[PDB]
Amino acid sequence: HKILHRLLQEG
Amino acid sequence: HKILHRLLQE
Amino acid sequence: NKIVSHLLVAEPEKIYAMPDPTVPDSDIKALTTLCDLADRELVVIIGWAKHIPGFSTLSLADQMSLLQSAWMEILILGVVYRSLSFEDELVYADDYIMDEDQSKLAGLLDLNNAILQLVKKYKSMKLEKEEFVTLKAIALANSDSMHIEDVEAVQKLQDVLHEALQDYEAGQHMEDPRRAGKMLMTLPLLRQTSTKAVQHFYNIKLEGKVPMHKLFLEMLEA
Amino acid sequence: NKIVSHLLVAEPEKIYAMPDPTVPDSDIKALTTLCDLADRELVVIIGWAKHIPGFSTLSLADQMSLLQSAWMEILILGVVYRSLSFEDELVYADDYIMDEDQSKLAGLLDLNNAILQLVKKYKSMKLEKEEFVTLKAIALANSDSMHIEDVEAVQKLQDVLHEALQDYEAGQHMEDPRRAGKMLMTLPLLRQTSTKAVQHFYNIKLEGKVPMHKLFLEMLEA
Repeated sequence: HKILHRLLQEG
Repeated sequence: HKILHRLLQE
Repeated sequence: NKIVSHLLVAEPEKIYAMPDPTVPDSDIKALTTLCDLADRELVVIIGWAKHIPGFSTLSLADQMSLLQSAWMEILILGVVYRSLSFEDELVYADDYIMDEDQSKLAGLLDLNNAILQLVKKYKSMKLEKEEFVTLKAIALANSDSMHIEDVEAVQKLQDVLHEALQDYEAGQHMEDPRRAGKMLMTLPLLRQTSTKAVQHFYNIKLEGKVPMHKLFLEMLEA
Repeated sequence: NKIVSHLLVAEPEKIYAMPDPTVPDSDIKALTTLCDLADRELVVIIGWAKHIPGFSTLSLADQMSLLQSAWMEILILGVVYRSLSFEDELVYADDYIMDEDQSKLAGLLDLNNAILQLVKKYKSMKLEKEEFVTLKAIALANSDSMHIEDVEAVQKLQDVLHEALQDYEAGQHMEDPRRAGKMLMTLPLLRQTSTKAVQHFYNIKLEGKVPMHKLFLEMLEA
């Protein structure tokens, strides 16, 4: 649940 | 399918 | 709508769980009761499918392919409907209702929780009896079986049932022009929970610790 | 229709497998290409998701719940759309397609046969890009995650996408008043195939013989 939280935080 | 087939058939 | 009226009459009588009162409660008790409910239910399900407009005209191969591929969806839909008016309980039968504590003791906490998810969605949309019977016939036609002979015949069956549901929502739910679709959009969660239930019981089958009748076993195999 | 346009425009650009010439036609070779393609694909997908009208209006949590619940349906959809023009073959990537013999040697005879089941239906329907991109969004919004915080929000995400599918359909395919429904009725098969794969590549995760990247793992274990 960490990698995907970063990419998502981009926007 | 044995049982099923019979129930459907009859 | 003719099909919907017909499916409403074809709707079978209540079936009972009938757990032995003499036998002390255990996990095998419940699991055996349920597996017995299912064999009797499956018998009824097969005679009901005979009343779905245009099903019986398929081949015996087709009729069986659909059936062994959808039986668990038709069983869960049944449990789900009966439970619409309860809170976190599942009504397998009027005489057999499971709450959390009980489902844990049968080791079906997960399966049951998935089934209550389905419950919530329909509860939320206020699913009516007319939508339930139509939805059930549609789950049988749209079972996605591999071994189907006359593909066009089955696609034609999905379409008359689809149009029947579409008519119903058009005449009965004019405020929600998008209700037929919201109904179809629940078939995915039904498919998922259903195959999760078929797998789980297959394991009870293997562990030999729970006796099951022939029909349930045959479907559980296939 | 606005949403449908926006969705065409948001489609992420093609991607290549780039199999490695340093290894011979081996199954563990193949399976690693796919778990590689898939990982690079997943980052592309997480970028895409942000551009779906409204998905950004959710919470980082809801967004993750939806994405990690539907990501594999979205990978398969892409494979399916690419293979629409091919016969009994699965365009996993432009520079990496399969066929029976090939896929059967990679230990995916059954999984990819199911994915070719999807193809056949969409082929028979003549699925369009307009329909494909809208269906893909509808399947992420209609993911059925059991951890959503805000449920009313997610249900609105579904309704705009759903209304977009219905407009498009009513404008472009007025001769089939049931076309949108038929599109929706294919989501159950997708959900089925999607979890069959995730469960499978989860064996190949556990076993340990195939190398996998960080994202394709974090997803293949949630």
